[PDB]
Amino acid sequence: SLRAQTAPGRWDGVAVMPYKQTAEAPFQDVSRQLLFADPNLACEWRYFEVDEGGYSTLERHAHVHAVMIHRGHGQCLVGETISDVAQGDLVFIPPMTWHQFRANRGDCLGFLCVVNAARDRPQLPTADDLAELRKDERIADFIRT
Amino acid sequence: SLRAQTAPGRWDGVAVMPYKQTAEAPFQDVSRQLLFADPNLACEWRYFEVDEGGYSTLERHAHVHAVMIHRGHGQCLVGETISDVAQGDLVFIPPMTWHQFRANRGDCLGFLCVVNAARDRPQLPTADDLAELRKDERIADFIRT
Ligand SMILES: [Mn+2]
Ligand SMILES: [Mn+2]
Repeated sequence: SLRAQTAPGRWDGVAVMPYKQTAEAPFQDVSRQLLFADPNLACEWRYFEVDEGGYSTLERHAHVHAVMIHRGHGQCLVGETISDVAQGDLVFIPPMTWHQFRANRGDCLGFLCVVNAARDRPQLPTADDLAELRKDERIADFIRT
Repeated sequence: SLRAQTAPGRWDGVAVMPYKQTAEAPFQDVSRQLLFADPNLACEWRYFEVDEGGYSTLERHAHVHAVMIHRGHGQCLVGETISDVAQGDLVFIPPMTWHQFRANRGDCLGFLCVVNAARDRPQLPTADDLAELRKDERIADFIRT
């Protein structure tokens, strides 16, 4: 099968699903698209798009993420490290490592994400976790809840 | 971890690995790069680059392919269908289905390829396979052995 790209981050036969934005939401202006999932494929391949100014939810989990930036640019926190990310960049997120993506560089930020089909659910930071992370000033300034 | 894109189809800390070209090789002018492989990731994510005029090997196997075009443009054979492919296009190759990619449109063709870490080996065509494929005139003209 062929599903042609029709615009940056858009494809024929792939539906854009925005995440429902509630006042309490730990994320801002994010959508998801399912590019590949099949009973014979052990992983699922998605594309997430963070509107300009937005961010993905700060979280951690046992399952790893293989990410490639697909559209725009921005920044990410992985563990202790805040990186600039641009089109094509490869980010590996190892187990139980805090992470968050921000479209904080004047553009939207879209990335491919490959994860195992069988995986644990995300864990959000407790009050304690946030105090731990805010011991680093750079991280305190960067993170969004 | 971050490995930044440095040019189209190139990344900091990723080695380009050309397939060594024999006289009898069933491919032409192809390289592969390993983007992601990890004990905790059920799939392997590679980038394959076919120089202008080259092709990947005509083959089939039970294991499926999830492909996203990354660079340039070209054509692929999937089963009985020959398609034009360009940057961003999604191709899915189902089980035991003959396939080949050709950089036969004036440019190199680079693509991301996700497959299971544990998978079966590729099967190359026998004379009878080739005979059987070449019954269709359009496939006979397209394939490269
Ligand atoms: Mn996550
Ligand atoms: Mn194959």
